[PDB]
Amino acid sequence: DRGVSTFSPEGRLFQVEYSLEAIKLGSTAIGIATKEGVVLGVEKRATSPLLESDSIEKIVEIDRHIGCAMSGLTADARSMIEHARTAAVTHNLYYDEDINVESLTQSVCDLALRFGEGASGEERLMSRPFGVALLIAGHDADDGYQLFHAEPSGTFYRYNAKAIGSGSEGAQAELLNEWHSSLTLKEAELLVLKILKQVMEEKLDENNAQLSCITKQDGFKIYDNEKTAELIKELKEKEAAE
Amino acid sequence: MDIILGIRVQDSVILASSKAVTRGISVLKDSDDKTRQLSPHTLMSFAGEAGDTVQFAEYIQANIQLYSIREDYELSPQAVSSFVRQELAKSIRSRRPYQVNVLIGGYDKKKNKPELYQIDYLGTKVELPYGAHGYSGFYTFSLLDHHYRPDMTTEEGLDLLKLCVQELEKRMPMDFKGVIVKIVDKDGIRQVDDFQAQ
Amino acid sequence: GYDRALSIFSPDGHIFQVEYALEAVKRGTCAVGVKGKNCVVLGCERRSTLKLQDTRITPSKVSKIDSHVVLSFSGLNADSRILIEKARVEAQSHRLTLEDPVTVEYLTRYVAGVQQRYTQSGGVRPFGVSTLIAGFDPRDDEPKLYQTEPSGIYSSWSAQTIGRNSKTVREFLEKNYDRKEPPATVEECVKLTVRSLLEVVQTGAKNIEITVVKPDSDIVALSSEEINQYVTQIEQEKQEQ
Amino acid sequence: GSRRYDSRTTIFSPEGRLYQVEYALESISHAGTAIGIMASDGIVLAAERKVTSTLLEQDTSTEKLYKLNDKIAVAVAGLTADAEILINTARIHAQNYLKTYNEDIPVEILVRRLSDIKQGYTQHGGLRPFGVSFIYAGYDDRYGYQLYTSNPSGNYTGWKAISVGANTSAAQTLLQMDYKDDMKVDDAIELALKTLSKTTDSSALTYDRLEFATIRKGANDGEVYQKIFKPQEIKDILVKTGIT
Amino acid sequence: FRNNYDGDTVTFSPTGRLFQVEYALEAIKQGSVTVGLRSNTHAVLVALKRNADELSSYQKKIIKCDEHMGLSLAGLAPDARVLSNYLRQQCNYSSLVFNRKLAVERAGHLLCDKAQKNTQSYGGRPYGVGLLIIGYDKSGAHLLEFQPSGNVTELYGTAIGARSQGAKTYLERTLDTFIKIDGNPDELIKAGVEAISQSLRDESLTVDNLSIAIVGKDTPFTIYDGEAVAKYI
Amino acid sequence: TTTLAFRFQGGIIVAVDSRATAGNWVASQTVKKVIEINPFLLGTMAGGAADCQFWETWLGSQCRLHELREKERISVAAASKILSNLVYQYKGAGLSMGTMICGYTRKEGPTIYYVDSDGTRLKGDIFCVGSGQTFAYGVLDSNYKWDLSVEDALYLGKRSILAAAHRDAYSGGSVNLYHVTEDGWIYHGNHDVGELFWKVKEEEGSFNNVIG
Amino acid sequence: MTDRYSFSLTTFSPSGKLGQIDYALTAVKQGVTSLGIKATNGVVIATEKKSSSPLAMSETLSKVSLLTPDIGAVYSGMGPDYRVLVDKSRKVAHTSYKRIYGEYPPTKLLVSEVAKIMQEATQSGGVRPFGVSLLIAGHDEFNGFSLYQVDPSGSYFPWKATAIGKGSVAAKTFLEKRWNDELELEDAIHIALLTLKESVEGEFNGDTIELAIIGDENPDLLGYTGIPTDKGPRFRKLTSQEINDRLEAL
Amino acid sequence: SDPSSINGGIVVAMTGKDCVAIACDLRLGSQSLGVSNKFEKIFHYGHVFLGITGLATDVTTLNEMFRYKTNLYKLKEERAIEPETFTQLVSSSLYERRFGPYFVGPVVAGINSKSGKPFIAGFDLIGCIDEAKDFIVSGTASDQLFGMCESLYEPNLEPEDLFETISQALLNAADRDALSGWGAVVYIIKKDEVVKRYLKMRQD
Ligand SMILES: */C1=C\C(=O)NCC[C@H](O)C[C@H](NC(=O)[C@@H](NC(=O)/C=C/C=C/CCCCCCC)[C@@H](C)O)C(=O)N[C@H]1C
Repeated sequence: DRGVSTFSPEGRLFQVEYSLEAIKLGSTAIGIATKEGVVLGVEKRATSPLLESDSIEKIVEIDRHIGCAMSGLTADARSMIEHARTAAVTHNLYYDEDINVESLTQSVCDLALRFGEGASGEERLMSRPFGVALLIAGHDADDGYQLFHAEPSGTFYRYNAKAIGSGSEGAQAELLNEWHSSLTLKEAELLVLKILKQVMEEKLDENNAQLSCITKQDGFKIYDNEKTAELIKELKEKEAAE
Repeated sequence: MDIILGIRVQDSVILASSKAVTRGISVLKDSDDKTRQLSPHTLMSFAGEAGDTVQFAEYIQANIQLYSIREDYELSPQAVSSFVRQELAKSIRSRRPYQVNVLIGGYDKKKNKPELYQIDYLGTKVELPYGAHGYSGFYTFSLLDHHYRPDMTTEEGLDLLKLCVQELEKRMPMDFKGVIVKIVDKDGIRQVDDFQAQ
Repeated sequence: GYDRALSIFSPDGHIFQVEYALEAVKRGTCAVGVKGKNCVVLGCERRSTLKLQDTRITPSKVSKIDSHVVLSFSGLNADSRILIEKARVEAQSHRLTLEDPVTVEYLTRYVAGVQQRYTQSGGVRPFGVSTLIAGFDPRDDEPKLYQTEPSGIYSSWSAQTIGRNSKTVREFLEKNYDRKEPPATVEECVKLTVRSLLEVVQTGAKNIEITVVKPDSDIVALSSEEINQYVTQIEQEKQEQ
Repeated sequence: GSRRYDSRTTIFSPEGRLYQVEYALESISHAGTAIGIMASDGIVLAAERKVTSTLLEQDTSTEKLYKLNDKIAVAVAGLTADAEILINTARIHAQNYLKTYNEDIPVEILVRRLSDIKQGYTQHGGLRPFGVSFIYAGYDDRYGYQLYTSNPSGNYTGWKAISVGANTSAAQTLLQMDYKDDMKVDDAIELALKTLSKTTDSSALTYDRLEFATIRKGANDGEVYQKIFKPQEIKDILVKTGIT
Repeated sequence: FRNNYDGDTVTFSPTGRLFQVEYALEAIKQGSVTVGLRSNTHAVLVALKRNADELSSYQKKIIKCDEHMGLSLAGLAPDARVLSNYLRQQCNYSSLVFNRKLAVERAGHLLCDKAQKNTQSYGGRPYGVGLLIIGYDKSGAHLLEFQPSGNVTELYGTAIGARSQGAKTYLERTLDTFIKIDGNPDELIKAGVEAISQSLRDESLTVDNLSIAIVGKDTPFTIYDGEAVAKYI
Repeated sequence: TTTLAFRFQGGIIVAVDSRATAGNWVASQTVKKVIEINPFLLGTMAGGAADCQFWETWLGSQCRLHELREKERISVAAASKILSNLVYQYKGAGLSMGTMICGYTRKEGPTIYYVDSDGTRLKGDIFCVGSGQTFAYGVLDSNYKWDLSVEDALYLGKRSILAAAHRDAYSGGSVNLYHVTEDGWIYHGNHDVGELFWKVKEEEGSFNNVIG
Repeated sequence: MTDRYSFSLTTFSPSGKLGQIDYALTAVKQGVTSLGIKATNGVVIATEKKSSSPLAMSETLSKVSLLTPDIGAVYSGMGPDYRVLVDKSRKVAHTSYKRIYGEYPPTKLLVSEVAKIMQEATQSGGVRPFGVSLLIAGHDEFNGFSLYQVDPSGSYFPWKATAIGKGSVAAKTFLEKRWNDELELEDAIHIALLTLKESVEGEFNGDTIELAIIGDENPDLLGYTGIPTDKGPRFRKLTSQEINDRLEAL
Repeated sequence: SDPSSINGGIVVAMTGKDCVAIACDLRLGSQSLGVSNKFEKIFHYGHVFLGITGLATDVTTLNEMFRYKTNLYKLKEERAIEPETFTQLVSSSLYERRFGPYFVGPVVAGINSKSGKPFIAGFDLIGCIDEAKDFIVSGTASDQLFGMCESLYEPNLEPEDLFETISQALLNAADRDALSGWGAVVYIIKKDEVVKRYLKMRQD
């Protein structure tokens, strides 16, 4: 056929590219950073009414000051999460200190290109690349609140706001205009909730959507349905307001 | 050593096991249960080295429970005792052997008879009317050699036991803090919570 | 030795071997699970391409991972055994190391992981199986129903079905099960399950097998009669109109 | 590299099927027919010897009926060579079970292990599956008489009557037409012979083209017995069932 | 043609080419421009950091390998990590074992051989990054250009990446001038920034867009970003 | 070293000394023999210092990882078995540690587990481990009642260590107290044996032998 | 390096055939004829020494080989494949039997071993099946004399008599006619020489025919004396001279 | 300390007229303590008998092993194994563990089904074979058995006489050994039948 680690004439790795396609087909995930914390939002997207919507975990905790959101083939994210968590707890065991958000990110990205059928660089055993992207958000004493985008390519960027998934291209455009260095956590909460509503095929409610955030004071917390439902209501109102 | 006794009467097997756990100069516990249930009708008492003892029993437990789940059937005592003798016979010639001696007592629901098995860390297995590990045998075998009968009832057997536990408290150096007794029969495994004065 | 990457990405971002694994699931017999208010019931259909089988011995579709958790499937039979065995061992191991039997959610997440792993490990094809795992956590009475698939994804359901014509029976359940008021009885919970299977089993008293799981390791598999009876009573429901 | 010549014997078809398994079954379909009929007091195994000659030594031959244990036997359909590799590992598994538990291996336990081995070649290794299907006929004290069947896929199931190899559709129908639960061993023996006699691609059904085995519990003993018939034995029973 | 000979690196085309390696080289041209130039006292790197959105950040292009050596990249960032990290170990091994600073010329030889291994065995893939390594060792300042093919070359200056030819020509022209900027880093850095702006087009180099690295006689390889590069834009 | 822990109405009391020796040489009088595994778990240090301090910190990491993974605080019975199994993997290698894993889970209530490098894991109400264990047992054993006030129980602990610090040459320095409730444990100060001894003597009239 | 052919080179075709085993058998068909006949007190196996140049010395080569003192082999197909199989066969007879029971294996079992070798060459990774078929003849105390044929597929079966290779079809028919269950060894040797004559184009003498018999114990071929139970090998290859003398009574 | 002297026990085999006998005690102890009086040391696989003295755990292990082997042997060879062959199997099985042997002393007895000839043989712990035509001894009281046999024994005894002789050798030998006794069993083997008798002896 054609090796999993082959280069395209344009200088790209086929598997990685195709990997990015599967991601576009993934649920929406948005992240907004503010000097008051970072907000992460995801589209549950239930394939049926019988499916208990809250058994859908697309936002997980890495550590008390680090959480992430996933988009794309999510079963793939499992081992990335385990690694990220171990890396965070381990760094603590060895340095008696919290792991910096960027380093945690950089750590996950290091697994990314570890694939092939005999790549002459070490012992990269994993048949294909990961088919999921991640939004990593947290806070640390060195660079405060941070949002990161980690891809199956093995690279990562830092964003003030970023959306990945099926509605990304448009949602990102929204953020481009909406975001500003003075947003408050609440503002960002409604903004995330609003963009999810626009791009979602379904009617946004506290059951097919989910919020959460990271604040230096209480760390990473995932909003329970009630807290969210209200923010949704408060959003509909201010919208009809004009 | 610890007190590990076993007696097979007419329709059940009785297992007595010292409750003390001493470490050097101090007796750390007086309510220790040196036993593990392998299946609804199979119980195994054990005594030996500090870590090996529990690690082996639980390991054997896990495997027999797995066989039960996988086969949706309960292995006969005889078979369970054969699996255990094998595990120890492997251990004996391994890098760091398990120093654990065990008594296996169970009720064969198919033959409808109780069975008692004595197995030592070497993998020595023997089937007996009554048996014991450690020094206990030294004062109890003659008692039982004298007063034992195959058709005794569970009650008769429980008395013969009290007789043994008495001789042991009289002539044995160590204070083993009494014993915990258990009966295994057609209906399963139950503990005689009233022997501290039965 | 052999480590060819069999599950890989295609231009449109799809892992075909995993998708084809799903197709194998669609072909397998049907399986269903509905959780009541104090129990969970699993029902599976039995093929009829041949009949002269000895049901006594022939391996049944609902397996026990432990004494409080069961697992049924749809897909390749051979492949289910590998998964069942692995989960069974994990069940005992977890008891040993944590001194506490696996929760249904956990045992499920483990099985899902095995599947996901087989989708990005060289030299192996994904499992042509999807599963339904149900039971009650230790010292808990709230019923648990979970589903897993080749991709490695899993989630919980109030009721769900997998296998051939699962499209049908799911529709049936979607408009016959109210989360507000779940089959408050073991009895009416077993009924909703037979009803749902009859939508596709096409008269098969001996072609349907049920298994009810109640809190505290109370699992039992109904016999033809107990089932046949449920079928009888249901056919009158239709005629009486 | 070598990826060029790799048949990928372990992947799914777009229809969710395993090519190799499918094709291997296609292979088995041209194999001599084998039937297993389970009566109330025993089990019967019969198979048709594919390709024979005047010169073929039949007294020393055995190409379909193999003894695994003292209470378990199998009829084969597919590659004899492949069958043996598996037959031997089964005979060993049987003995290990004994050595460990000091009890004879339950018929289903032996069947499952053998089927797991096949399943393996189906999921990893880049190797071809075993072109073989088995009809296991054994007895144990936990389920008594049992009849099982396993194929290249690694799946196995239980049966009252069943056949594998060539003309199975025809054989199954004929069996499905005259099999009765209250059957007796000799009844099964006859149904067996007759079924073959009608599916045979040959002119007539002679003893020299057959293999026969029965697992009965001779009353005047109390123990189950395996008996693999000798040429002169099949010849007798052949005349009696009225096929001369 | 080419389609039958580019499926992997263990195949030669009928004209003796290794396409997989050539496609790798392509990844570099697609990468952001970066320039390197030296004198007899200092060696400089200037890079144009690229960004995703305007809400994102500008990915780092320069990595420090030791107190006397470092490099800038163009291409697959992950690979630069792998390679610079390998170069760090080699620098480290030389210190620990021989209490000796790894010579730039040797670092280059090490890189070359590592890259090469991935172009002759089945299963591997060439690296998709280009590197410009500067450093000050026992024989002065040095500048190396590393290509995925395995070819490492020592130059006075050079540039790699999209529109690099602009800067390369400017240097090729200014040669006799900058090669003599001794005892004055700020000047060599300017000649650096000028050469790189010769490859601009899209935009103009800003403060959080430009990136400078400098190593030399009494200068431990240090990096400059943002406000730090202000006095050069 | 003297460390004790007992269960009672008010939950669990944990007391330890802080003397570290190397032969007859007193290395430290300021050692922390209570490892704070987390807001609900406590570990005691007896036997080899590094062996306890290290492997117990390690246990903490393992517990944290379990909670992230299971979204549920680890049980005391399980945290004790992780330490237990780890240590048994090294049986024979020479590790030296006698420890108590203490905690309060809604599911088990107050629980104490004894864990030594021998592979021994025991659940119980009262445990004294260390070279001064018998001296604490003496005091503790004869003044224990499930019905002790959280205040009287706290004192019995402090005093049981004082007893051991006196007689045992390898124990001493200061006393460290902990109170285990479900909301977690509560530190109850560091009590320099230097002063605590005199104080108790005067106020209690005990240690009558010593000349004051 | 490193054999990257860890997958099967012999797989199933949609029709259900195993190509390589088929092609392998085709190669057996092309090979020189060789046959075997079981008498009441012996077995005989023979083939034709088809010299591949008058400059080549066909004596420096054996198509009929000794496996154990009571088992001989012969083939049809690819010479080099037979050669390595003979070595492997002799070894396995030791490693898996003589070294355990202190006695040479019985025909069926040794034959069973060879079969296993070939079967694996049918499924193992990166290899092709063996392009030969063997006619193994031998004798053991509890089974008497026997003759087996082993195919590249790894299958094998017992024969009263049979032939393989080029003129096998013709030869088989001729044998089915002459064979009976009362033949003495000499008779079979004669019949053998006859059957062989048809398949032989050119010369037919003791220097172009290779034949061996599994008959009585040759104490004279032991090499030592003084051990009652050791009676000598039953396998004996005939000499050029021995052949001709019979070719006259042909 | 000495493995071959932890459990105790003895075995002896004799040949008579068209017959062979093999006998053993029933003791199984742990040093001075007697534990079981039902531990038999004779087993058989088909018409072949095997006595095993030594460390009990190994006595059990080897029995399970030879069962396993003789079973597969019959399945492949399609006949029961003979005494002579079995001897070779035992020997190589033991030498297989040359540098960490089973602490046992095996004794083989049987009549060759095909030749009708009686056969007995002994082995040391690493497989060395001793094939006598009169008698083989083994166990903690082997010195005694040697004195007993070397005297009592005579060729071609009848099954009824050989019984007396092998029983007398066993009994009196066991009575001078603290680690042997507590019962005994004797097997008399003829080409057609096998008789197993239990003996009456001291229990001290
Ligand atoms: C409790 C005291 C106790 O319960 N028992 C007394 C014995 C106990 O093991 C002593 C322990 N002391 C230490 O851990 C000390 N550290 C060491 O002993 C380190 C030893 C290293 C040995 C390897 C050889 C090194 C040679 C170096 C030459 C320069 C103190 C200092 O930590 C102890 O006090 N335990 C207390 C908690």
